[PDB]
Amino acid sequence: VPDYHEDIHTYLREMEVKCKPKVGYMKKQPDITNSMRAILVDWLVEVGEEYKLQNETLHLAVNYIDRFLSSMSVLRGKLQLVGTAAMLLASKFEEIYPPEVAEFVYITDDTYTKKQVLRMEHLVLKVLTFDLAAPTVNQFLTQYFLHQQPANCKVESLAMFLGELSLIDADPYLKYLPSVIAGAAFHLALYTVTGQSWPESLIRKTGYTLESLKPCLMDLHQTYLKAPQHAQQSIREKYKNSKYHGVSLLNPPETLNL
Amino acid sequence: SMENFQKVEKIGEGTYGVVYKARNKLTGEVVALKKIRLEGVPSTAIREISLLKELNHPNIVKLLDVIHTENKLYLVFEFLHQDLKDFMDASALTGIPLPLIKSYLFQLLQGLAFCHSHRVLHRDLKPENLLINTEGAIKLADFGLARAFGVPVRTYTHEVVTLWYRAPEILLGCKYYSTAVDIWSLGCIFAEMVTRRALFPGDSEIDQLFRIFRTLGTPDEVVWPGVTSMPDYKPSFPKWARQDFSKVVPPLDEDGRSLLSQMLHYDPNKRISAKAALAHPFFQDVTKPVPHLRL
Ligand SMILES: O=C1N=C(NCc2cccs2)S/C1=C/c1ccc2ncccc2c1
Repeated sequence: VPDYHEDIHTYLREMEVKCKPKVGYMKKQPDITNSMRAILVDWLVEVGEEYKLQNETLHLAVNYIDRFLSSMSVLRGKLQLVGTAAMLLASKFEEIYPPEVAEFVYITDDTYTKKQVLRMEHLVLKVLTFDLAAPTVNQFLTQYFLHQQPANCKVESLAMFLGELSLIDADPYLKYLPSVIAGAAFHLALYTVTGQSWPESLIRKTGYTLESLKPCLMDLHQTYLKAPQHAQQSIREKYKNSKYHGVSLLNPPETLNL
Repeated sequence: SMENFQKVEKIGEGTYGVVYKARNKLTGEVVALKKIRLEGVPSTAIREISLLKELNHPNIVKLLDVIHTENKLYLVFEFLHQDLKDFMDASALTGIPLPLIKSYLFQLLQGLAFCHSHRVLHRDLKPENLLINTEGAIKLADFGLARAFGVPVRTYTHEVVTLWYRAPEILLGCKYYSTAVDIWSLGCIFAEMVTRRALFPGDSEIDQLFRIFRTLGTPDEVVWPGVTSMPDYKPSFPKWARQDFSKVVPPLDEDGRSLLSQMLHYDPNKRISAKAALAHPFFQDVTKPVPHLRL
């Protein structure tokens, strides 16, 4: 635990508020829906799997898209282009070895040209005013993981799985901050695997009580229970892999006793 | 908009792009312009802009504007006077007094503490990337090689940092490195300012390591737990004794030697943080002396 853990947590809490997308933007979108966004985010999950990208890169891309769509109307035939440009930018930001532009053009089944992707990258950058270092659910989770007594790999992968599922459904997860989703996902993962709850040390670090996380927790518990029946399945498929300790094969709890 | 700027001269090339001196025709403000010609927008530029927009501190170069056009990208910075490498090249042997060095190090540690507190690793701290003004200020510049790190860190890009200023954990290939790498660089720079020559001027990775070992001793398990298990550690490494810091940096006082020692500790988590270094007795009498004006 470095000399900067507290400073960083505090800073990320400030920045998550400033980086927050507009909660009700989908209503103001004339052509796209939450369902269409769910299809996009599920597809980005596949792209991340194909090119072995960091989960963080995935979380960053989704943040960029939601912020972009918070001020920019996009026709349905152009949503994937926005998504491709966002994944490219997230990759340049976060990855040691980003996939090349030509590789992003390839996984868009040649719907778009290289020039289009490049021009969309420029526009995304303009709209986001080059502000790409956004806090994510993932960034809060890795901080929360340091409070395990002791560390449990299955809990870690389950938390990341749950937090990843929240990316798919703008309704309702758009209203929740990354730090809150991470708290809900960590508690839910901790409960499912060990039986333990949101720990006291995190209550004191975050200022979040079980009660304060309850709204998000109730939603996340439901997404978890309904996950096998969800239209989008790439995250469950992903989290079957031994790399994530096959946590999507684990049984969700029947009740949380809140 | 580039209309309001009149370019004066080319200064050089950074981590990426080319740096020019320019003047705002309307305000009179002298600025530095970092031009990039447009694989899309480079990772280095994306990182520098995003992070430098977040970082507002007296000892971090101020990014004033981003001029974003179809074929060219300009970053607009405040212009200061000169980079530290040029300052040292322009300085006579006695030209950089200890009080100025102490002031510069104090300020660099402030700038770095700020970076690290805001989850940013610089990863290219060397004299060329440090800028001085005529009033005694020094600032971190060129964040092209920087990145936003996580808590705890993942494995990031290997072989980072200009060779002479590169920490032993990078050289020995450790899976993880973090904030400690920037402190190592600053320590090398500290010694360089005092002695007026680079501390470890290696020409290859092994030469770099062997130079470090001859000054600080060859690390073993006692000084650096886990060192013998590190990927690029070799049991055939020659054994050298650590030397007295009175001999490594002769002009330096007892407090100075103490601080340098803590900045060049082998073990990254025993190595002093920028935050903790600000309270070191070396800075008890720190002022803000003014440098000479020679270019
Ligand atoms: O000085 C800068 N250096 C950068 N990267 C490496 C280089 C050092 C010298 C030439 S290139 S980016 C940068 C911006 C900048 C801002 C203010 C300045 N004031 C005076 C002199 C150079 C300046 C450069």
